[PDB]
Amino acid sequence: WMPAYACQRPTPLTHHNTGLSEALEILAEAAGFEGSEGRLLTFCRAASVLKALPSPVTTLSQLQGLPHFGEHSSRVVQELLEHGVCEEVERVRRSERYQTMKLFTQIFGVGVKTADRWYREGLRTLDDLREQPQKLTQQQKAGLQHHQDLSTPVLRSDVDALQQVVEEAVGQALPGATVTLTGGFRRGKLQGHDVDFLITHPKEGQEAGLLPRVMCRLQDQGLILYHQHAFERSFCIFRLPQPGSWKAVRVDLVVAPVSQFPFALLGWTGSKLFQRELRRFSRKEKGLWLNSHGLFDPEQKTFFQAASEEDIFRHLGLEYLPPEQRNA
DNA sequence: CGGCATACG
DNA sequence: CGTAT
DNA sequence: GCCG
Ligand SMILES: [Mg+2]
Ligand code: NA
Ligand code: NA
Repeated sequence: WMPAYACQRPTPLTHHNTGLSEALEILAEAAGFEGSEGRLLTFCRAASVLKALPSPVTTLSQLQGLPHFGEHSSRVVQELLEHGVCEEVERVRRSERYQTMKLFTQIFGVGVKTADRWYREGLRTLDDLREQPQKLTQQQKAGLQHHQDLSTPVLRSDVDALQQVVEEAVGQALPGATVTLTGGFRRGKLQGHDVDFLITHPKEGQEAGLLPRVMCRLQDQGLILYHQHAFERSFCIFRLPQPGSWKAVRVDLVVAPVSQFPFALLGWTGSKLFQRELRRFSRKEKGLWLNSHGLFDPEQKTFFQAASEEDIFRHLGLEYLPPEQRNA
């Protein structure tokens, strides 16, 4: 009744088990902070199963036969159903380790490994990091400077304004080039913490060298507060107008040749768990190797040509899911 | 028990 | 090491 | 942590 892979089932953005899924996702996050990628995956998958259910779980027996619910995830749900709270989840929430690792890893430029090292050095607050700035990368300095703005959600109205300024720069850099909104906003989210755009051109090869030309033009317009600088992905901080002022916003720009555009669109539309599950399914169930550039048959040694996302789902034997149902 | 997605900067 | 879905 |  419930398939084992997230790419085999629709997952809407809003659902009927929000509290249960949130709790499991705390444990997934905490597992990641400790480097337990396997446990993170299981808790992520179990949470996603609940998002895909058609009604609320009210009794423990409703978990029977659901994939990725074993002793541990079932106990979490059982405690939430019985008491409205799971002691393990609450212990994680208030732990100094969890709170500090969450604070540090949310900094642009800081991953689990860096945050863990700082935690082991005794560091706990953003101001702790500010007081020792020689130990920071330029990327981390920017993440810390802009951390407050970057913690504030971006609205869809903001996204539309950003897309227009990106299109202007892209049109000068390469007439005919197109800009597509991807990521969480393409899946229907009304807010987000970053904006994702995918850029291509209908004439194969014309997109070569495009991203530097786009970045130089955005920078000349005074819109780039931070970027790394040939390349095809740019992780930027943009200056976004606001009433009488402005705010910093994370924007990612990606270029792909049109032959690869369906694969890049699929990959950059997510969710992250949906894409991991889709690539796992492709390799393990179909023997095909999927990434954001293409889909490879290692037996024939050939790449599948796709003209659409629909093509890719068909080539994997999966029912098509629109972006709004990929919220795994 | 092995496996857990797969890239680019 | 960081970044992304 | 869970699946096959
Ligand atoms: Mg995003
Ligand atoms: Na980070
Ligand atoms: Na992004």
